[PDB]
Amino acid sequence: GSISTAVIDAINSGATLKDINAIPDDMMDDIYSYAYDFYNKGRIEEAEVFFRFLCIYDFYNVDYIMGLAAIYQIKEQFQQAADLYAVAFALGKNDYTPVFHTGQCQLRLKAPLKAKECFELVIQHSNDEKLKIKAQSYLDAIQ
Amino acid sequence: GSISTAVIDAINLKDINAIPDDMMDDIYSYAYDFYNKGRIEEAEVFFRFLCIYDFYNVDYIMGLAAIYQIKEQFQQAADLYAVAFALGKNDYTPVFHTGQCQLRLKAPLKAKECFELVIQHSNDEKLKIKAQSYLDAI
Ligand SMILES: NC1=NCc2ccccc21
Ligand SMILES: NC1=NCc2ccccc21
Ligand SMILES: [Cl-]
Ligand SMILES: [Cl-]
Ligand SMILES: [Cl-]
Ligand SMILES: [Cl-]
Ligand SMILES: [Cl-]
Ligand SMILES: [Mg+2]
Repeated sequence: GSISTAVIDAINSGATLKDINAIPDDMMDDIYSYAYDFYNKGRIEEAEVFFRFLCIYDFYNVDYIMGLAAIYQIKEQFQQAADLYAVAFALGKNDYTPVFHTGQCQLRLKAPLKAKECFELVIQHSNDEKLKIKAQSYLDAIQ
Repeated sequence: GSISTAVIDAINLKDINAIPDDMMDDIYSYAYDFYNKGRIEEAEVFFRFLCIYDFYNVDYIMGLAAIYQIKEQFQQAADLYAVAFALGKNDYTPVFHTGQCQLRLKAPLKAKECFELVIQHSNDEKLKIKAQSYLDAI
């Protein structure tokens, strides 16, 4: 999957497509715009193909990763989604939505202590009061 | 033999339990021995092998990222530290080392983001002291 493909790329350490500037920036921006248009039209499969393409070319891109993670969560590939949300967080995503959505994923993965850690982190650090209410709703049901 | 012939049929590695747990532990220990002896190229072979066998093992991945960092392959190290962070979810040591990498890449705003993530979320006091020292210098 996405994570294993990234690890194998990193192991092999070769010269990469982006290292070659294989695709210009304004074309990558365009492909991202198309990926999101598929996504907004419900064309989850076209969106996934485009986001997977983007993440092969530039995996360490917050916006690409967040888009693919959302599609994995929709497709109930909850572990891949959780992992990619955490990648986005390490890369600098500047809010707690990756953590909130990872909590949802961990619940579906029957990992309630991980989920609790995610929602508590939202409540303790987010400045989105509505997101914190949603996080508390989830915490209240983990018993 | 029977075991290899079955593993290869299925392949076409860890899901199959191809290598016993205690032998994997031994290889990890030997990799760390090479590393501690300064034999970085030997350590790198062993950590690459470990990571191919179990690409979701945070400590195996951290070992390879440390070698990329030692070898001044700073972007490759930073990239792998992000995966390492993601697999363990709540250990900010890879993020700390990513901050070091970003400084060497002359990306101080990225470094500051890394060290701030450590300060705000880690419960590792010794790590946070190091992170704050860097923050004091940037
Ligand atoms: N449990 C988690 N701590 C930090 C984080 C970031 C993204 C997803 C999960 C977590
Ligand atoms: N697939 C995986 N994502 C996170 C993780 C940790 C340990 C083993 C497997 C996984
Ligand atoms: Cl937030
Ligand atoms: Cl075993
Ligand atoms: Cl060597
Ligand atoms: Cl590099
Ligand atoms: Cl996890
Ligand atoms: Mg074990």
